Amino acid sequence: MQALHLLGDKPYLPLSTTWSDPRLDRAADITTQN
Amino acid sequence: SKLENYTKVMEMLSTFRPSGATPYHDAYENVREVIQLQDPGLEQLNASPAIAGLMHQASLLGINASISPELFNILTEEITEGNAEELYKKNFGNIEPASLAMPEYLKRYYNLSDEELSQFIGKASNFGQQEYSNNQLITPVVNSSDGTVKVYRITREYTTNAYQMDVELFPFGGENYRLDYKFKNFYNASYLSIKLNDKRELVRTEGAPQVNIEYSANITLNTADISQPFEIGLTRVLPSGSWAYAAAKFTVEEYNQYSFLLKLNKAIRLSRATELSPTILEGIVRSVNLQLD
Amino acid sequence: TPTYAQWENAAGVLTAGLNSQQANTLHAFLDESRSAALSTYYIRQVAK
Amino acid sequence: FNTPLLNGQYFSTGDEEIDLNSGSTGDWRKTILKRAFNIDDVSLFRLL
Repeated sequence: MQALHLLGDKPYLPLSTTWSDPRLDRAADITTQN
Repeated sequence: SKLENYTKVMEMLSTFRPSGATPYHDAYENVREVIQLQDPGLEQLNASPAIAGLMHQASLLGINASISPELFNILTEEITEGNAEELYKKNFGNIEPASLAMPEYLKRYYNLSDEELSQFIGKASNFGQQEYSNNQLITPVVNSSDGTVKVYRITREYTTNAYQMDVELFPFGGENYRLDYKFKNFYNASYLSIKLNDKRELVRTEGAPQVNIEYSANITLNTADISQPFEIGLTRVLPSGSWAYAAAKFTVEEYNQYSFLLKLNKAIRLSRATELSPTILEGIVRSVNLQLD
Repeated sequence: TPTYAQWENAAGVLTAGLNSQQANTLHAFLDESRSAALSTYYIRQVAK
Repeated sequence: FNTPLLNGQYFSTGDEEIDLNSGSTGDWRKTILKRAFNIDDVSLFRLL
């Protein structure tokens, strides 16, 4: 319990989000920086 | 509590519906545990037809499912707009629905696990209304940069050539939507063009949309769009450049969480009482009603 | 519908028939359920 | 008799009168007697 309150509240992480299942072709060009 | 004796306290607790793991009917729990010790599954009860017939089936059987009588009153309740504003008073009391909207507060309130809450929040996209009613759709939306749940009212308003089609809009994320539409009349389009109003073309489809086909599109509508009572203008453009244009406005309103939280409460309490997976319950509820009710 | 006194009477009659081992398990389960219910009620209604 | 406590009621000697008739459906005191003696109502009346 001493280590438990030190760690504190376990973070909640919303399971699905803005990420939209993009194509590998388009993900490649978005990731290709100038 | 101003209660002196133990049984008055347990009577109070048996009906304290506003709290997150009451109502707790102690005599019912004792009876259920004693039965499941002495005759697990009621094999001897069902082997005696006379006793089984002195009971209703749904009464002996509802003692297997661990549904207490007040929990049965909770789950039976006819939740609808026009009573949700006071059934929230009955079922949650004083906790603001804005606080209870936060996933952390609600998970602490039901003492749920993180992965247990996560599947209910996925199910939340089903918890809304499943189809348009009175040209309105009222739905929860995640938009969860902070995890929070927001309920949107979408109000449809047919503006233009409503005899061409029915059109319906169904969000699934922040500025992320499904648009559904279904034609009434046939026009041999060279392509189907669909725009925000007649302005920003959100999708185009080549060829002729057919009658009695429900087409769909994963459109987007942005803040500067959905703050308006925006139109959605669809346009079957024929090879001649003629068109069966038709359109409807869609007002987007932010809305109270009452009817959402009451349905989530029913789902959580039912899943916890019957120790059944939320997927199983969702697969059962659709076999009665096309509305999740 | 059966009133709480009817339920408590049935609970007592049914409990009287159990043996020491089954009574011990029943009491442990009842204590766990009561603890959960009381903790939730205290948090909602009695905590400052 | 007293342990485990049945519905928060403490059993002690008193001047009240307790019925041992099996069909009488007696109060909690009869349930206490049945639990203490580990017998049903009919056998309780037979023992009486």
